[PDB]
Formats: sequence, structure tokens, C-alpha cells
Amino acid sequence: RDRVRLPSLLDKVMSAAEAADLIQDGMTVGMSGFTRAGEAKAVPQALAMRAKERPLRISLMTGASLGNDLDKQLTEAGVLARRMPFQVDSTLRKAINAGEVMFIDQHLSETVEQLRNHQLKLPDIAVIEAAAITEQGHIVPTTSVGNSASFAIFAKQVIVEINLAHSTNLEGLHDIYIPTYRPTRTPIPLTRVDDRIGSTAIPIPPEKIVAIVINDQPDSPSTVLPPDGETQAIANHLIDFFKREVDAGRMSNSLGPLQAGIGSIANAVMCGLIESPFENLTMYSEVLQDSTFDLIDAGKLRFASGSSITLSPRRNADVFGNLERYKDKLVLRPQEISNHPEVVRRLGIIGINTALEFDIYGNVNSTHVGGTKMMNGIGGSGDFARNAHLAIFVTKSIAKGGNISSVVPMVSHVDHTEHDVDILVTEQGLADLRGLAPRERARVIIENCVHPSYQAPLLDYFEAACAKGGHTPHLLREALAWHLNLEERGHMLAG
Amino acid sequence: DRVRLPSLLDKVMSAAEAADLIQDGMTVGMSGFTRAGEAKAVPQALAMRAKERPLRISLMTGASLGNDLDKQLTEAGVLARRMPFQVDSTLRKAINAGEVMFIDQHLSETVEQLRNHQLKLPDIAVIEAAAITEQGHIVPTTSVGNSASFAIFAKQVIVEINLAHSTNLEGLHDIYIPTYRPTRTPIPLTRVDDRIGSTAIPIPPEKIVAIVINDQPDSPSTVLPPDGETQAIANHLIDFFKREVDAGRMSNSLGPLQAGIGSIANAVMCGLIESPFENLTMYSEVLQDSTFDLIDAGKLRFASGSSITLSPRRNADVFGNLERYKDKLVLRPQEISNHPEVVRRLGIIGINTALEFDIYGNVNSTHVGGTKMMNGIGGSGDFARNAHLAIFVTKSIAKGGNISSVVPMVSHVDHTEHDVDILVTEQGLADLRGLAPRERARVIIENCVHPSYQAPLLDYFEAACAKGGHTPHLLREALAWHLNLEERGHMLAG
Repeated sequence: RDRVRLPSLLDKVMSAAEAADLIQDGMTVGMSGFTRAGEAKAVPQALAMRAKERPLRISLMTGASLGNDLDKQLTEAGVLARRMPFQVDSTLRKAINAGEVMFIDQHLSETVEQLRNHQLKLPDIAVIEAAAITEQGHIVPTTSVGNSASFAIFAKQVIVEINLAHSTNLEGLHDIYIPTYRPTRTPIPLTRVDDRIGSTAIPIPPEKIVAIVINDQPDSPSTVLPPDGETQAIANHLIDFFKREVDAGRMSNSLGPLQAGIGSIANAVMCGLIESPFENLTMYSEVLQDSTFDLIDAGKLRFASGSSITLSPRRNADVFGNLERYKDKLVLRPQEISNHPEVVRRLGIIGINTALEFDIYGNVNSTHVGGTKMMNGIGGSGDFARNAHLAIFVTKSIAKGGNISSVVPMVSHVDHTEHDVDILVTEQGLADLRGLAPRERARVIIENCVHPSYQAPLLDYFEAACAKGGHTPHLLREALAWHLNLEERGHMLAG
Repeated sequence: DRVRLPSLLDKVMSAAEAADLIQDGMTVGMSGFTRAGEAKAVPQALAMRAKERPLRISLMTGASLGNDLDKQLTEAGVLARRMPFQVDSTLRKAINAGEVMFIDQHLSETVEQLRNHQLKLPDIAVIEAAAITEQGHIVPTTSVGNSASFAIFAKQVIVEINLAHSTNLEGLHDIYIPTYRPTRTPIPLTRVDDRIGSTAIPIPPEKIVAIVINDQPDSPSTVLPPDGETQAIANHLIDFFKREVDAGRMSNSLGPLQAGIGSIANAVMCGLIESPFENLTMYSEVLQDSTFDLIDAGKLRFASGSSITLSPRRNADVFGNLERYKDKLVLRPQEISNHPEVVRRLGIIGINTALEFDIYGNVNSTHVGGTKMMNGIGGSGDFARNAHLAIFVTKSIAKGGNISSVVPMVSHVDHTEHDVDILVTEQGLADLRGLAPRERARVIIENCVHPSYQAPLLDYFEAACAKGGHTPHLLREALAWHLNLEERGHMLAG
């Protein structure tokens, strides 16, 4: 009654099990959920349980990754034929790397564009987590928007999962906006980070709602680690860089609208900005993490836009227990709009995203171990990096006790070509790549970012490659040898 | 005449005199985009005077230069740096020898970097012009490229009036500069023929420091007539477009078309004359012979570009009778012809040429053997990333079969598989839409690869799958074809 404000919809209230029985073999399902936030839970749990009794296969699209071990449960029950666009789940990841589940990682802003222009098969049914349903039958989401507005609109049928664990005071937080349609599309009329251009609920005709399921279950919390000496060193290198830019008249003291990637390094790098002279910041990001709220509390961050909010347990309790402290400083948008090239380039975003590895020519791998093994997906990193005022990628310089260098002669897999990378940072230092040719980037990368264990070997590769010439020097015999050495002998330097 | 603000006649001087204003250490921003609309006399004089009295400069253009200008400047030892795109075998050699620093940028992005303190400004602009207006504003010639921005950024401007381009070019250009951050508003372009700017480049005439009179045609386009192979590529693509239209997934007017520079893409566009598609529009970077063939055929309504570069007779025919075409054309800054905001808004169908691509859909546009630069990524990334359909084409083999254009892994990624929808060779077409990597590999091997490479590539794929992964590879073998080509002159010679 506070939750379902269109009383006639109460006839569609049913069990998670009854709702899941509406999903059958061969269907495409569009579901809410973005980096643990705002996902349907009871329906997919029920779906996975059911599939162990009698099996089926679906194609599943989300906003991004799911928590609550949902991908694990779906994968183990054999439910997933096809999965997109992003997942964080070691069981699913294993299935994908064994060819058992077809995975398509897409630039996070682009899936709904493909759907709306006939390039991608539409969802048959949308399963959307909600804080409330309005008097008009329109859906108020919870802790993320992600792709849910497009999924609800495109799908022939909608399941709404009302989650009592999220307050009805989330209403107002969201700005649901769908671009106008080709061949006569008009501009996305956003010019400031806090513009409201849409509505607070996802507007659909309520006749297409086929089930309302009542649930009460929290989001899985963010698992970001506390900052350590290395992430602190990364933040300090980056701060020094911004200080040089400001003192040079190339940037102001409020920097630029900030986007920070999902995960501990990027979150830790953002926390690092509390110890800095920078004032009156804004964020135009895809995910909002603990660091968003640390920055607001420090008085540094004026406003943050995102698609998804994902917090550690206490911070989550603090924010959503005391929402009115933050509500005027936040907005949640569809991930298409939080990541939109037109908006990213209009605003001049400063994007800070984490690399799995990068090479001496500035190319970045965000996804594949040894060029073959998928981790999670390219996510929004390409939406921001391509169009950003500054595209910054960060990573510790080594992994596995030194056995792996995060800086290599040639990346095993390219997610961002060197054209979309401006600044690279490890605990060792920072490589400013702006205006530099390939041979110039290599000397700066090797000097600044590479671990002492790998510096001489990487310089030897570069110098021997240069002897063979080219705009972008390589030894075709050796370009991928570190990756092969790791795989065959357990250390990149074991020849 | 021509110099419609009489007080500027003051600044008229020889190419040599004007070239002496360019000083050692300077950044120079020049007009010129794939042979069209470049300054000619001033850079040639620069090169001449250099080999008596060195300097060194950093040269920025719209894109590539004709008239062997890059060659002359390279040989005179003038180029310390060069960006963003070049087509010149002498310069390419220097770049590959580390003698000139080359930065290939996405073509829409250079001016964005310049305006937001991310790249050194030009000290001096050198701009070819059809006329200077009553207000001292510059009417460009056969391209806009980066010339509006260069003239505006630079402290000093050298204008080279070229009598070989008619003053009736005025009206062709729509010079638009975006509003600046942090208060930037949208680019108000929603249709292919929108006029959002001015017909001349607005500068205060006081910045004009020299006017040089020249009379010299642009170097003509080197596009070749279509052969059996480019025809077969055009035909695979037309069959695909037909299937889409037939299935209700596309209109009979396709989408606004972008066609890359060079013979294959131009030949594909000519292919559309022999097709059922009607009322086309183009929103492209360069406009080539095929643009005008398509208009003459009554297929193409309107074309927007940044640059027009034609064959010698087509050139004579078009600019000999511009009134035939003027209402169907517009030229825009390359920032705006290629702008991500416009490309995605309009839903461009982009057709660009690959050097090579791989079984996972990645495209190399620039590097031979992963190391040797050809010309530059150009606009292919601006379009491919943001297009409704990103289509890449190439003949399946080269060098009499010694080279496959379809390889296990590209030696150099310019476009990740995220920006590639459709791949086409004379062998067939691979529709990659919604496909996972292993699915892409099967479709590409079946459809695009030459009979003589099909089984080696399938063997690679099948063997790579045994080691597992979302994107299976053999690390020992992934680059072996490129090594084989280099060591032994044939990709299959191990």
C-alpha cells in the first residue's frame, strides 16, 4: 500500500516460484542489477532452484554484474546459454572460460542502443527490483538504474520485485531518461552533472506487469579492501600530477567531473583525494562507491551522478539509514546516460579506471589473463576512456609476488588502444603520455611505472625492438614471451 | 579581389617571404585533408629555404597532404614532429626509422585536446583560401579539416589564396566551433544538411600576417577503378543490406553513410548504384568520386563531409559546374564530420578499410607486422566506435597469396572487436552482431578467409580452444604468420 500505489496491481502479487515459472526454455531475460546494486534476487534464485528439477536455457542481460551469488546459482543450475554485458562471479567466469556459457562484454552504454535499433534481440521478459510502484503503475528502482528502464520498456512482460529491504525514500533519487529516436534524434539535453532531464520512475503501461513478487533481502555489499601503501602511492603520484597541471594553468582546483572505476584500487585512489588541496569537486560516474561518500563527508565533493550505488556494510547502513543527508547531492541515471559519449565529451570527464595490464606503448588490457581468460568485462572503461578529457589507468606494477608484471612488452589483449589512454600510474610512478609518439611513450613508461624487477628486461626488449625499426618497435618472437613464460613456467621471466 | 578587405592587400608577399615567418621550434597548423585544400606554395618554400638554413617544426594538419609536401619537408629536415595523419612514402620511411616523431590521433580529437590545454597550440596557422571576406574572414577551399581551429588558436595566420579554386566555393562550408567547457551546450546538428555555423572562418583580420597568391590544383585522388574483387565485396555487403531491409531491421534508405578514403570503400559505394536502395544520405569524413556518381545516379540526396578529393575528370566536372551539386553538399570541420555526439545521434553506417583483421573481430588499420606505420588510424575510430553499423572491408589476401588479411591475431589493434560489427572480403561477409568470441571465429573463418588460409586458421582456432578461454589463443603461434612473412616472405612458411 505504501509500495504498490496502483491498487488494481495487487492481483499480480504472487510467489517468486510462480513468477519464475513464467520464464521458460529459449527466452531472453532482461534483469535489474549493476555491480551488486538493485538486482532482482528472489525470482532468479527461484529460477536456478527450479532448473535443477527440470532444466532450461536462457539468454540473460543485466545492467552489469550481480551479487548474492546469483550468476553462480544460475551457472551451476545450467540456466545460462548466453550472458551479457558484464559479470563478477568466479563460477560463471570459469564456465565462460570453458566455453560452456557464451559471454558478450559490451561497452556498458551501448547495449540499449543496439536493442533500440534492431541490432540485438530484445528481452522477452524483464525482471526489475523496485522500491515502489507509483499511482500510474510506473517503477521506482532501488540502488541502481543500470539498463532497467530500457529492459522494462522493450520487454513484452515485466516482473516487478518489490524489496522491503530498500526504503520508499529512494523515490526521487532516479532520473529516468530515454534518448529520442533515430532518424530524427535530438540532443541529450544535459549540460550540468545534477540536471534532471527525465522522470523519477520508469514509465510503462501497468497492463504489461505480469507479476509482483515481495522480497526482503539486502544487496551484497562492496568488498573493496582498505587502502594500502601501494594504492596510497598511486593516489599520491596522481595528486602530484594534478598539482602540476593546476599550478601550470592547465586545470583548475576543482579538477573536472570525476568518474572512478569499480573496485578497490580506483576506490582507494579516490579516498586519496581527501589529502589534497582540491575543492568543489563533482562526479559524473558510472559507479558510486564508499569513496564518493568519504569525499562528500570531507566537504570536497559537491555532487555525484552515477548509475549504481555499492557500499561497504557500515557505510551502506550510514547512507541509507540517513539518506536525507546525501539525497540532494546524488542522482542515479540509466547507465546509457551516465556513460553516454555525447555527455562524457560534453562534460570533459576525468576518468580513473583500473588496468589488468598495460604495455610500453600505452595499450590497456582490462579483461583477459594471458590473452585468453576473461575476468569480468570491459564495462564502462571504454565509454569513459575514449571520450574523457583525461583517461587515466591505474594498477599495482606487479601481481603474484612478482611473478607477473602489470607492465609488459605487448598486452596479451587490447581493450583500450593507445589512442584512448592519456595517463598511466602504478605505485612506482606516473607516465604522462599526452602528445607523445610510441617510442617516446615507451621510455616514459619504463622509467616511471615499471617494477625494479622488470625495468631492465623491459628496456632490453624495447632497445632490441628499436634496432629492428618501426614507428612502434616490437620483436615478434618475444612480444608475447612473458605471457607464455608465466603460463608454462609460472613466472614471466622464466624463459 | 578575392582580398575583399582592402587594408589586407598590405600583407601580400611572396611564398618565400611568408615562409620566413615560420621559425625554428614552432608548432605549425596547416590546412590540408587527404590532398584537398592544403597550403602548397608556403610549405614548398619552407622546405626550399630549410636546406640552406635548417629549422625544425612540429607540423599539424587536417589529415594527409598531396604535392609531395610531406616528402619535401621530410627531405629538408624540417619535421621534428608530425600529426595526425600522413600519406607519403618518404615521410613514412622517416617515421619508421624514428627520424620524425608521428602521433596519429583520432581525427575528431586533436582540436578537443588543443582547446582544453592537453596539446601544444600552433604558433602559426597556414591556411589555403578561396577568398578573404569584407570582414577579413577566411573562406577555405576543398576541405575544412582542422583549419578553423588552427586559425583561431594560432597567434599569426598566413593565408594562401589559390586562384585554381573558384570563389564560388564560398557557401559550401559550415564552420562550427563547439561552446567551451565547463558550460558546453550540445552540438545542435540533428539532420545531415543542418547549417550550424558560418561560411567563413571567423578571426580578427589583425592576426593575418601574410597573404600569398598561388595558382595550383590539388593533387587528384588516387582511387582506382573497381575490380572483380571489390565488386564481390560490394555485392556481399548489398546482399547483407537487402536481408536487413527485408527483415524489417533497416529502411530502404539505409542510414547516413560514411565511406573511408581509398579504392575499396569508394568502390563499395559505387556498388550501391546497382541496388534497390533509394534516398540515401552521407555523413562522412571524405567525399570521393563515388559520392558524385551516387548523386548523378539519383541515389544520393545529400552529402556532408570535411573534404572533397576527386579524380581529374570528375574533379573538372564537379568544380567546373558546382551549381549542379552545391545544394547537395556541405563541408564541416573534421571535428564535426566525425564528432562522437553526431555519429551516434545520426546512427551512421560506416564503411572503412582494414589492413588486416583477426578471427575475433579486431581490426588493424595502420601497422605492417605490428611495427611499420602506414598512414594513421584517421577517422575510422571516430566512426566505428559510435556507428549504428561499423563495417570493415579488405581483400582476403595480398602479395599473390603470401599474405592473408585474416589472421589468428592482429599484429596491431586499432579497433577492438567491441567496435566492429561486420567484416567483408571478396570471399564473403561475417555478421558479428551479438556473437561471443568463439562464435565470431567460426563465422569469420567460414565466410571471410581465403580457401588457402581457411584450414590453417581453423587448425589454430581448434587447437587454441583446447587450451580454453573466452578468447582462445596459442601464445606460441598467435604472431607466427607475421614472423613467417618477415623472415621467409610467406605467412605459411614456418
